[PDB]
Amino acid sequence: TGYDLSNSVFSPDGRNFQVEYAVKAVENGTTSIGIKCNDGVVFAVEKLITSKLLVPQKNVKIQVVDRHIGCVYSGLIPDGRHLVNRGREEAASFKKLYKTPIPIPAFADRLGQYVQAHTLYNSVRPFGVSTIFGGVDKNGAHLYMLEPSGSYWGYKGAATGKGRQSAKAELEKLVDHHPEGLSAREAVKQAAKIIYLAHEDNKEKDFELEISWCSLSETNGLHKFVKGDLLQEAIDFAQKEIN
Amino acid sequence: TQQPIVTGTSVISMKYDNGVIIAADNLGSYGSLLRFNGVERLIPVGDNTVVGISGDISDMQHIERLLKDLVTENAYDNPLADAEEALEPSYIFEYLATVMYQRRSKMNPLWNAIIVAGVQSNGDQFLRYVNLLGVTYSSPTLATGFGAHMANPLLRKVVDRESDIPKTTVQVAEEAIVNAMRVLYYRDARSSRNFSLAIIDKNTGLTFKKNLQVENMKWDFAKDIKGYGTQKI
Repeated sequence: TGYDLSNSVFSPDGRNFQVEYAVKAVENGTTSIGIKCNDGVVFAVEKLITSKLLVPQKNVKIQVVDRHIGCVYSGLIPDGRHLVNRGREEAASFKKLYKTPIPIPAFADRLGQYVQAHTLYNSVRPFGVSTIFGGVDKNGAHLYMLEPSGSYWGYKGAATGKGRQSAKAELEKLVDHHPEGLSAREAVKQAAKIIYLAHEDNKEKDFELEISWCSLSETNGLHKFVKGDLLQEAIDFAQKEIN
Repeated sequence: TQQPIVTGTSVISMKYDNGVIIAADNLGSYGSLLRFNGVERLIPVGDNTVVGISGDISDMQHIERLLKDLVTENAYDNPLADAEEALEPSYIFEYLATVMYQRRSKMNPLWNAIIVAGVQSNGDQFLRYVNLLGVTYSSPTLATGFGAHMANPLLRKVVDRESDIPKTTVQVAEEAIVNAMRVLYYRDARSSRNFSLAIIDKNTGLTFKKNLQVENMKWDFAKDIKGYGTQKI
């Protein structure tokens, strides 16, 4: 063997073991999710409070791309940042040539092709993050999740990291119980809840919650962070539900 | 090496006690042809800065895209993007000045004259000029093109040195600006009647007025003027 020592080598079953090893780094990361809603998308993430000494609210992890796209990811944080920097260059170049802001499906393939390119050669390592991202364009809201292999699809809701299973089950209930749709303000609340539920699988250290959203009606189709009254209102709705 | 095709004429501006005013007409000339009539040459950046541009319009449109990409870029990984880490007028200016001088130094200029007007975060008025050579300067009043020749003398009667700024109100300043725009319409063959005006005040923020018009024009004395010397009828 030794098929697993070098990126881009097919094993005899037809697998790239280095990508599968990158997936292990993703599973070891904190939980993050996205919920697609009526006219928008909501992103949230668990930030482990390592120590008293972290400044609350001041280690932001959700990232904006252009003005209409949010990205969150689990795994190696720097890899996620590198991927978002590339996403930003891709969005700028699309807008520069075509004038309109980059459509979300278009943006999803730019990230996909770039991540897939890092499975083509033994001189690079695959990305150690799964990335949940999306926003609003001329065709509505879109949510996407993208793996170290470069695999991505459109999602009704999505989750990754240590609590991906608990979150997935929780997301599935919402999809079954709301076939007409979930509102943006509703989806923010559910997001808080699921991050709290999913924090079960990671309960050594307690955590700080972070949410963001794009909604045609609630944020004018722009990406904004949920802070202040709306954040606390959703923290409380989550607290209520674990008790 | 370049020649301006579609151009915009003067941009005029002055400081007053609480802020800055800046104005520019809505015309895009094509030589002597008054080709385009709804052209906005004042471009706001955030809620604290207006960038006024004369000269080549294709380059103006390029500068708009630079500025709107600057806003986008500044918001990236910046939780204080609409607060302590919002773009200052001075940041926007230095960036444009840097670009203008680099482009002149590569012998491929952006064929423009630019005035950046706004209020800093500490309430200070900002007014600075940069052009295609990358020359920069500040003054209580600033104007480009014919504006430098005909507006500055009028606006200097109101604010002639730094100490006249606290003594000047937004009503006085706007009046002086609006009058200067009329004079330029009388005397500049590449001006238009229609213009935009913007006030950036430390208390009231940014007010941006569109579709203003030069009014109260004296033309009546024209009926008495006959011939070019000796002709009586």
